[PDB]
Amino acid sequence: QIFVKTLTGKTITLEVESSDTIDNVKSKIQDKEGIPPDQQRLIFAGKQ
Amino acid sequence: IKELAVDEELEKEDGLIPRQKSKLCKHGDRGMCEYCSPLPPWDKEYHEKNKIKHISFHSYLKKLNENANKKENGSSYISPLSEPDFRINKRCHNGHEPWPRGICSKCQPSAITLQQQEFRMVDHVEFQKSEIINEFIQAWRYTGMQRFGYMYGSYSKYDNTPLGIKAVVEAIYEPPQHDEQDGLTMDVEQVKNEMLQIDRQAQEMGLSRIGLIFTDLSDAGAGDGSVFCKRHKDSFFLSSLEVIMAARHQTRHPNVSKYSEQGFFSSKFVTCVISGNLEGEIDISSYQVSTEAEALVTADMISGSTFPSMAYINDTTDERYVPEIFYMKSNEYGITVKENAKPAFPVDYLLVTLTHGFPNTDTETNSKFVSSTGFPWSNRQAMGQSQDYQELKKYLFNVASSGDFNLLHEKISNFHLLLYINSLQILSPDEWKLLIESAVKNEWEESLLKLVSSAGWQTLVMILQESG
Ligand SMILES: [Zn+2]
Ligand SMILES: [Zn+2]
Repeated sequence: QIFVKTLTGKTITLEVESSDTIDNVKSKIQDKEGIPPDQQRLIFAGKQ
Repeated sequence: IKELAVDEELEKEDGLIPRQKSKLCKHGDRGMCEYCSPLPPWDKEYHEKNKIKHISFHSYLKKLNENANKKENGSSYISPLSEPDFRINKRCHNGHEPWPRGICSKCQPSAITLQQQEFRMVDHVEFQKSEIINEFIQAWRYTGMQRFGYMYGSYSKYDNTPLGIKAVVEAIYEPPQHDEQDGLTMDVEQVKNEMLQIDRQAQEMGLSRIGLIFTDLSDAGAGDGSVFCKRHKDSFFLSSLEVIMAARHQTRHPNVSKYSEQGFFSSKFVTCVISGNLEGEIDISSYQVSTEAEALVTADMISGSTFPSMAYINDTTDERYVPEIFYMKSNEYGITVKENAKPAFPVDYLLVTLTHGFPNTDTETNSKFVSSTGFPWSNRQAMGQSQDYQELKKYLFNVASSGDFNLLHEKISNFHLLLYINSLQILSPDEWKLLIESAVKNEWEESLLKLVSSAGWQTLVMILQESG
């Protein structure tokens, strides 16, 4: 004719937010982004 | 305080991105729930969808205005857009009043995480003519050594990047330097004394020194191949010695901003380099430096290393306290967290990229400086194009001793020709200011006849005819 009562407790979280390895950024630089319409980029030649 | 005319126009426009109705929308036609709401211009998810790698700083100014100004009272107008400082406050607001005896955590510079900048000041550098920079590479084709220059230009809006400013250049000035096959190094005192008088004539012509260029070619065999490929993914993007020259040039030219507490922030300066592509050509590329970490530590702690990708970190001598620099890299087995307890940290991380390009030849708004681009430049003493008044009989001559005004005014709009005339200061400064304004602006026909009727232009063609 009796009872059992017990509560609980929690811990939410911690974070660091660590990212961006160096090998991904070196590949991130050597690319293209697009050029409007007529914004050619050119070639050039010389030094015969 | 007053900012630039281009900077105030980007602030007034919101730059919102409209969206259309979708299947996922459950609301009515006269509304928007979340899927057809107006998109903010600072969301990086829309940026990398169209392969834009940065968030267009005027929109980054808007994403911090939402954090500064809120719906609550506030009553502050803080606008926290300032340069983050790594120097040590001496007063320190505590009991450790000298730094020789005492330092706590509220004045100690924190460990640099090396996070990349997500916003760039200049979003897209553009040029005026392919014949302008063709003379710059032609300087290398005659003496075989590297060159140097400074780019004068202006700014305007850019509609491709959402809330972005594009960089326009008009002419390139070369300072007197000592060339060398490996690299180059000139005196900063004679350049600064020479650049002071060029800034005088740039004010009336509407020009500003906002860029610089330096060449790096290393020709392979002068036959089928154009140049070697020095800068690639495995090699360095920018050498650490040229990071120092790029950092001092941005600190000398600040950008005025009302949102900053000091009055100046987010310098708009471009550094372009001629290096060549991977396969076969001499295609150029440009990157500018980062403001968040690199722009302030260059006053005290940047030291040169033997590696072009990295730069050495020196030691503290009683005032120059530096924090530890960390970055992530892969080990021999896996990918690990920050390892750097070692000097010679890389400097390619602290560079943000730009998109260079040349406009179409069929149409433009204006070009404003295409006269010949074949006149001998002012400080090209290594090349043979450094002539005296013998060139003025060959270049313009008031063509065939009786020139038509449609063929005479087209030659007078050159940048280096007008900068060579006023150095002799034959004309009055009032008549010279209307001379350069006639050559650079439209409806010039009524004012060109005013120049030929003046006695100063008559004395210029008379003193040229008797001389060789
Ligand atoms: Zn909706
Ligand atoms: Zn302190």
